[PDB]
Amino acid sequence: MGAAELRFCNQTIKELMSKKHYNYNFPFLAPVDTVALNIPNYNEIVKQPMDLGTIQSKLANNEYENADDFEKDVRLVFKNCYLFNPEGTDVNMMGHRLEAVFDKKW
Ligand SMILES: Cc1ccc(Nc2c(-c3ccc(O)cc3)nc3c(C)cccn23)cc1
Repeated sequence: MGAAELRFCNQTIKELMSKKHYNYNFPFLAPVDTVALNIPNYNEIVKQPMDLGTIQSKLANNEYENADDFEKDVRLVFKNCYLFNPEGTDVNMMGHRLEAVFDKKW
């Protein structure tokens, strides 16, 4: 990825993970802990799990060849959120509001 595009992806993922947005990013900072959350059906429902911490790692390890691949993974976090968490639930609302932060920056 180009240098300026890489810098912008890094700024974007750090913005999404920052404590400034803790109230709506905390469920998405690390892979879903299906044992701690008692959700064995998460792996049966969500076939391509993704989280912000994994995206940050993939970025640092040169696994996004352009910004579009980076965006696809960010969108996947929210797609999985809306699939597993029904509309109206607390985590679903957090996904909507964090994706709005991404839309504004991106
Ligand atoms: C029985 C049940 C129902 C809903 C949830 N949602 C949920 C998720 C979650 C995040 C992303 C995702 O793609 C799927 C689930 N993260 C949490 C956390 C950190 C605390 C409490 C609930 N949480 C957990 C258990």
